[PDB]
Amino acid sequence: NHGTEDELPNYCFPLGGVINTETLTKVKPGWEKDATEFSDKNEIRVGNNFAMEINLNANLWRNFLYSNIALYLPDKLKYSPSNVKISDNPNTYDYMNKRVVAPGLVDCYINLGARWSLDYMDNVNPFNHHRNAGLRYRSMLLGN
Amino acid sequence: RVGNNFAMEINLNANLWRNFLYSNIALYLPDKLKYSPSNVKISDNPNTYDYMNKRVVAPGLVDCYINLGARWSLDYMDNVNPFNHHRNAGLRYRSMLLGNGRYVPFHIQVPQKFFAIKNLLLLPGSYTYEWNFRKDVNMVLQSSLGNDLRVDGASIKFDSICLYATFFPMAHNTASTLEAMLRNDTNDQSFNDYLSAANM
Amino acid sequence: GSIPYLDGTFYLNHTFKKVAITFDSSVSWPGNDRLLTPNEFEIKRSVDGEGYNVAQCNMTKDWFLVQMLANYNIGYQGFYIPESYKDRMYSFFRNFQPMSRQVVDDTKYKDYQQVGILHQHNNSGFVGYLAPTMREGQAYPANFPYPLIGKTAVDSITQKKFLCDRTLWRIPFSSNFMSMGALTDLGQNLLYANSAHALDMTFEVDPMDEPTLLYVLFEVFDVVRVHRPHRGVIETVYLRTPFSA
Amino acid sequence: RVGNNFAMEINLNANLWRNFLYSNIALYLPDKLKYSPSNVKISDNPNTYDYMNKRVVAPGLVDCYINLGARWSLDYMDNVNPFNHHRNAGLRYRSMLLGNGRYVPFHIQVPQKFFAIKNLLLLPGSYTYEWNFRKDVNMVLQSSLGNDLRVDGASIKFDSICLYATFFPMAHNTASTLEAMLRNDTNDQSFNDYLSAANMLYPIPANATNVPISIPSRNWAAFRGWAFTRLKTKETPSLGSGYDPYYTYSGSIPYLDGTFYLNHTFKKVAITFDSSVSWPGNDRLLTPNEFEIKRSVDGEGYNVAQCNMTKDWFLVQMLANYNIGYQGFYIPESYKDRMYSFFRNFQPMS
Amino acid sequence: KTAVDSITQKKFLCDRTLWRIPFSSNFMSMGALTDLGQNLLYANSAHALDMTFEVDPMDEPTLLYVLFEVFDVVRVHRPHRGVIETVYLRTPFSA
Amino acid sequence: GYNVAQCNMTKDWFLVQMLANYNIGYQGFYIPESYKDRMYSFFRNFQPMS
Amino acid sequence: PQWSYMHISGQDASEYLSPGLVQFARATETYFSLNNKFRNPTVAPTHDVTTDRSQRLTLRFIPVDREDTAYSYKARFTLAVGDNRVLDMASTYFDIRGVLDRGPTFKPYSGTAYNALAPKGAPNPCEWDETHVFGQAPYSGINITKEGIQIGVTPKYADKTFQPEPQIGESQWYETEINHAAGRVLKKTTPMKPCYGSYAKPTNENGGQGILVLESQVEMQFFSTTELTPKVVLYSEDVDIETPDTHISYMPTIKEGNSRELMGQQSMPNRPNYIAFRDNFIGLMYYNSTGNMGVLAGQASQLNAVVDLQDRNTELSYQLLLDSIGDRTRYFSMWNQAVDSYDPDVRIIE
Amino acid sequence: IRGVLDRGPTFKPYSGTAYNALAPKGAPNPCEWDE
Amino acid sequence: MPTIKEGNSRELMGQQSMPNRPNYIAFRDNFIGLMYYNSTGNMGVLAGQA
Repeated sequence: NHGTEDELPNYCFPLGGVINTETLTKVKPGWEKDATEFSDKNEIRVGNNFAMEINLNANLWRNFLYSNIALYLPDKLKYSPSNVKISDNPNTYDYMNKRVVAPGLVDCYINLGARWSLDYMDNVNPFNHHRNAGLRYRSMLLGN
Repeated sequence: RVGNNFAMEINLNANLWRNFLYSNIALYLPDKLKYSPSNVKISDNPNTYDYMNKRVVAPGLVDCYINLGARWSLDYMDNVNPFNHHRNAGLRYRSMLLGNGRYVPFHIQVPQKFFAIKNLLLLPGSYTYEWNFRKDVNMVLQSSLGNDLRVDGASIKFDSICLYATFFPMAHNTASTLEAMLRNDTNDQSFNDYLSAANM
Repeated sequence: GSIPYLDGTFYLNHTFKKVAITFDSSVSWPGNDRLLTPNEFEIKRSVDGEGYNVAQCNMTKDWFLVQMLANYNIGYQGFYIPESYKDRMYSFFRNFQPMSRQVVDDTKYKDYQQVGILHQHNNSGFVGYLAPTMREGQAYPANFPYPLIGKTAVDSITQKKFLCDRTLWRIPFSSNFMSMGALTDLGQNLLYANSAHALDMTFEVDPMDEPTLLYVLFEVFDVVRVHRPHRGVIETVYLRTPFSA
Repeated sequence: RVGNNFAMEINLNANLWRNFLYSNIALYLPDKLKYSPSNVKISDNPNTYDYMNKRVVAPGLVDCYINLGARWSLDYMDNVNPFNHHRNAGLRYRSMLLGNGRYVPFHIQVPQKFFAIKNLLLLPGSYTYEWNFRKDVNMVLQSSLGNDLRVDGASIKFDSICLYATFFPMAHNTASTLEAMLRNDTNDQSFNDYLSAANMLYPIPANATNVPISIPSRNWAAFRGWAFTRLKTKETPSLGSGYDPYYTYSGSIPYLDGTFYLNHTFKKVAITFDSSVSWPGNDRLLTPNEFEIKRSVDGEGYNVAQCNMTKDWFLVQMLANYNIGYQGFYIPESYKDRMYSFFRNFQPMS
Repeated sequence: KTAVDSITQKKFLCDRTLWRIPFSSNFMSMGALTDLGQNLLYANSAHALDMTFEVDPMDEPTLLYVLFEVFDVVRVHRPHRGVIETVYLRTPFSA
Repeated sequence: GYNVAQCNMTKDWFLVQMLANYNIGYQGFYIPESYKDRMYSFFRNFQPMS
Repeated sequence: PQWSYMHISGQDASEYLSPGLVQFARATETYFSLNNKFRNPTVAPTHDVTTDRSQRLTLRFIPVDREDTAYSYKARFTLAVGDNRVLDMASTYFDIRGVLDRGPTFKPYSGTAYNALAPKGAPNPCEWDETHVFGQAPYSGINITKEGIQIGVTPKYADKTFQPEPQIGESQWYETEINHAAGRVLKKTTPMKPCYGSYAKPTNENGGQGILVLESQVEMQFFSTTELTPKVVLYSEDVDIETPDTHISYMPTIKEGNSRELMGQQSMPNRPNYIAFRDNFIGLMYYNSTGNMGVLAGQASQLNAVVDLQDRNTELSYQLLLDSIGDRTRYFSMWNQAVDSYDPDVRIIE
Repeated sequence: IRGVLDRGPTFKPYSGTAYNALAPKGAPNPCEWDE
Repeated sequence: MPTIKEGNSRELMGQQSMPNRPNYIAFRDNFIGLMYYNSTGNMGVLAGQA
């Protein structure tokens, strides 16, 4: 976990560049109105544009940790979903798929700055994983 | 809702490229291109972490469009030591071998490198073997920023030192025969230093 | 940080321009009209000398041939990539990195304006000004950089350079620069057997705005012979030659 | 604020995957799947950059969900030259060696490739050495889109040409002794061309499938065998020509550079000497009169290796390339399985 | 659970290489000058050859490229200062 | 004190594994030649961590 | 004496050690190796290999003749091999300089150089007739008079040729009600283009882009609410607006000239297109062409030692030879030796 | 050799922050001030 | 940092935070620097005890 290269803020912006415009009227020199020349309803944004902010690199790291580690944590750390029927047989796909794991168990900040396998995962078979490339290839040889 | 949905727009790939250039190149630009922050106290000593961390660099100095379409190192970076960087993978690994915290009890095995003895076959006898070890944190440690660790609070205590040696469990008649051959002057061992240079 | 002298993280080899080697005040080495510039080793040449450059950078033909021969014995029967097991981490060709770029020609591009970082705008409205801080400003056509492609590409100039990190530059004392035994042919020559000689070397380097050091390794035999004549006795004879201590 | 904060939602990984598929696959789809833009002028000449750049492709043709869970090349792209792409790293590097701008003064060293002289040890004498050099931008340059650079404004001036030669500083007595040995006829040098082939090209008109060829009666002593592939005529300059006025393409040229990519379009080949002696004959092959390369569904029993390649073809390719096939099939030693070898390039898919 | 009825398609790519049919009695490499190349059958007579390829149809003109593999050799004689003479032999398919 | 290689493996075990796999341990510890250190070999798979 | 004793010269260890130690060491190498404890000398020959006479390593030859056609040139040299020399032709090459123009379709990157973070359909601030203004004023000043926006201090006003600068804006995220705002705007006489991909050359050393006609034509435009002091000054200017590396992906109207509808146009970057010389400089020299045949001949002696054929393929033979003896994944700039390749995950979608 | 090392307060073996990394970088915590 | 001023204020709501630069600290490759070489005042010893 060498953390994330998030020094620069990352923003999304409105489709037109700007959205919270003021309606304004052209004036001339003491000051008086204009018309037949310039329109009397111009749309001008005063200040910076409307923006929202997302940490891209932290999100990508979070998603990688959740998909490849949190979801594979031993079942004793998971819990059964609320208001959802789940199989009674832990050997089933339905059980493995519906058991819920909290993302904060392997979050962005897990053993930050360390090279460290989780004690919870040391004794879990690492080959039983969607990133087993030999098994993915053998699955793909048959088709999709 | 009448019409299309409300949406905002972000260039993902341009942002990821921008972040990579800022983190790994802009922040490592020579200090003469940086400036000191406004309304923030900063160290007066450029060798410190606080100075290196708080000096500000403009992202437009190495932006998305820097020498676009080229394979080109920045002239500003050619003479900056490239190994002093958080993407030095050997140094990252060595840092991670100790752990992720500032406080580390350590336990290491240190090899003998002097060419006249590092491959010597030493015959029966009792020998004095003594060596001298450094304590200066700027020599015994390495940082990726290269800050002066003497002023920046690192320290180290060497608590114990043992000498280990491993012996092939040689048949005793063979060992004594070998020893006798190796004590004759025609069978003196010899070694050349690898670098083989006088260094100025 | 890293300490190149001890660890081999060399990264300033491209700052060398040339070296002239002279024995006894006036005997140029190698002399013998061997090199295209025969009195010195020219490492790189600027624009004015580009005819003698090679490999699409500003390194000279002569220097490339001496480096290839010193490292791999390649240069008299064609240039090719060395076998990977001969081209190690700190070897010449593994580290050789020629590069080129164009840039606006500030004398021929009639419309040239020297616009500095304080006044460049590109992504105004969407990035912070001079800092990695909050977006600010307004959307506007960019004023920078100059386009070097398309139908309105600006007049441009080309720059060429190289990096060659990790390795040391090498000039072997061997009559064809090739490795033909550790104890070289010139090292055994009568000329160096019987007399003494003084040596001058003059290096030209690119200027750097801090103190630096020329590190010269004078390559010799650095040898020890070890005698163990009796239980718990170890004796050693050292010989470094030349440059005996 | 009462409640949760105002938030908008974006699938990052799906977007990154979408962008990769659009940039590297959708935009390279055959032009018959594209359409011309509305309210925008476009060139009438499909060989131009302007046409290639402005033709529109729908992203849903290669979207996130394209053959999901499969390892599968698109049938639309199998017969499109894969080397003509911005992810050709050799071509990107060669472009970057010159710089990032359209205007480049250049300085290059060009090697001699003709087998009879490229390794010759030339003895004392004075010799005329003359060579001829091309100027056609479609031959001397290469582009990743393969647009016609004759119409698209590239040009080149060759200002100076010098010949360089390097000499081992040989001891003079040794050099004269060597020269004298090498002037005797028993010590003549000799060289074989590496490819060692007479090269022919036969036309395959569009949509044709049957390609018969004939070699007239001649002597075959010392014949080593046959090698073959398929080329686009649009990608193959006329042989031997000073200048080909109908060559309107600047991509990779497989005939010259080895970027072959149409080998999977072969079904079979039948070889016959003297009108009716099938070769190899001798009941050697599972279909004994021809070499069947691939079989469709109806012949799947004789297919192998989880694709539609036949057992027989796989065995001939393995034996021809590596001498493997009579004492089991296995992966060849990597040093025998080079860049242009059969097994390194073999890619079965379903 | 509601997967649609499906069919399977299989194919291969094999870029970069040439397809190879060696003139050798077991297809193996046992010397450059092959066993069949030395056979009496091909030593003393002449023979015509037909080859018939079947290919998948493509909606543009293409070319079959056949390399007929032979010995393509030159021998170089330098008998006097500034004299260089050459004998070429390509066989079979001599020019 | 009897651990090695910056993890909790013992000196003795490391020496037996190195000798069993590569014949390394009486004339110094070093990385084995890669062609001797295969997919299921000791040193290729050894991962000390702290 | 001392070199022999220190093993700089003289016998190897197998000769100078006692014969029993030698036998014992050879027999036991696989149990406990002793070879690294005894130095062996390596000594270069000192006679009959090289010369100590004056002699160049490399010779350069200038053409004795050059001939040009519109499609080729020919360069003739007199290659001299002096007495007591031999020359390996693999050491020879043509050193060529010249000027290349890759032309206007060369684009060695994906994306745009210009305002890449703008949403692809966001307009620049602009003006059109139906006169209407769509714009932004991000600069906060002390006051506005008919002199324009005040920027500090006797009052000091924006230098209209570059101030307010579009890169500069308020420093904090929270709403602040700016009483006196300024920004720049494009006049209706500048064509409307999306922000993304927009560039206009600077016309002053302070980054402004106003067209000079030489004095500035920047005109101030004053604005207030619809209910008296101006709240906004806009600095309107024409700039030489270009889209050097993008094109329009949505063009709302056939109609010409600025309009409200044109604010809806969207910009897409142009396709990348690397242009270069070819791998191993294929195509620069003619081979296998009877009309453009190379020459190597004794100068006295008239008869060309090069004989080539149209059905030989010299370029492809070199490609195959290089793959057979070296690792084509490695690059060498000197011969433009950088093999064409493709992204395996582009050719076969996984 | 065994001993104790203190890498000191400038050791930081990662990029980014451990703490509220997904917050916008100028978003305040909920807070109170006087005017 | 919007103000020189000290203590909480509406303006302080505008401040922005950036992560600190990474800085790995370790022993050196091959533990370079721990043992003295090539130093006449700190010279190593190997000698018969007698």
